[PDB]
Amino acid sequence: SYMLPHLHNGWQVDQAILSEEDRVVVIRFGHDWDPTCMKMDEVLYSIAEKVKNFAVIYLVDITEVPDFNKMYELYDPCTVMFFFRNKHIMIDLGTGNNNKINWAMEDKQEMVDIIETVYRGARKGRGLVVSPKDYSTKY
Amino acid sequence: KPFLGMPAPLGYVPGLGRGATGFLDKRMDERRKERREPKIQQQFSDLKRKLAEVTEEEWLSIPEVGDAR
Amino acid sequence: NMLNLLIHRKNLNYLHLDYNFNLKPVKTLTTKERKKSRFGNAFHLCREVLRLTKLVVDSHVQYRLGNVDAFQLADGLQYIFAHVGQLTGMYRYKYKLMRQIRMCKDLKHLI
Amino acid sequence: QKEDMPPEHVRKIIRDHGDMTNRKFRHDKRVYLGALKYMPHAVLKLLENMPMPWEQ
Repeated sequence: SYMLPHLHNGWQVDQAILSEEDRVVVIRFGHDWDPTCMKMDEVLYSIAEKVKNFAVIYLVDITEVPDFNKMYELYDPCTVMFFFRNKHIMIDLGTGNNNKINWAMEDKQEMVDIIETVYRGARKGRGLVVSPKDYSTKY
Repeated sequence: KPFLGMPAPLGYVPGLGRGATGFLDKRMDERRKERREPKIQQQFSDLKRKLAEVTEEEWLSIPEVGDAR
Repeated sequence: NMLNLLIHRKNLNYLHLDYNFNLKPVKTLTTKERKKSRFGNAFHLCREVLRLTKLVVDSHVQYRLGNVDAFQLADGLQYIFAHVGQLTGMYRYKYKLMRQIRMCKDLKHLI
Repeated sequence: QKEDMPPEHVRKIIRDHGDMTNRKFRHDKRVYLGALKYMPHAVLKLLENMPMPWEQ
């Protein structure tokens, strides 16, 4: 967890989305105490190095910055939200909400595919992508 | 991570700048009153006290980066 | 009045409450409105309990004016208590309500 | 002892304070929410005193 940095103001969130031109900006929105927001914080931290060349990761806490709760509508322990060139990206995991991510993904590998898929599709301006594995059943 | 370092906003709202898209009291208190009227750390913590002893020279001379596989 | 005052604090003018405690909304609520309007069973529960009392009281009111009947009134009251699941909707928000519903079914059979 | 009002005193008070939102019923606002756990209580006392079918 101490690998991955944290964002302590909503102004750290916004500049961080802007200044990274060439890579995804992946953010976990959720709060330290949570059962499920700790688990994801692991599965990302392990992956963050492998992917440094196309994706950048950060951590944010709903309690630290609540400014973003209404606009993106944040419910539940945590939401993974992908950004490329200020454009909110979007993917269908078969789960019935195409915005963000909720459920906890299981393998390191299946997580890297999703990041890679989003980036590759995203690079072409495509706003939707399809997660190869569709965990509607899972979540 | 240069921005991470800096620390100052303009007195600015987060949503707007990026270009964001969303996809008597005393009496009450009195009334209220009239009504009122971890494991891991425990396991370890005990070890952590154990550490206290160690000298500052030893803290320095600690081997640094050993790979065994 | 209490429930409407609560609603007013939200400022949700579109949502309206009629005199038989039916909540009517003029238009669909944006996502932000939907979030903010989310509430516990008690508002729904409070509203439905008041609806029950209004049924009872109105029966006596008609009774004062003669609409209610020494016999019709009594039958109405029995009807109301046996038809609460079918008169309110409480169970929607809290299923365990089923416990009352089943009791009313059984009393309906008995009586 | 809090000797009780005759009858009309409460009828007028309520009639005066009818509007749901009052700038003035301002310390009823904070206070009113605090005394919100006794509604249900009122209902119980109302219901248990229904008039019976032989009483006008």
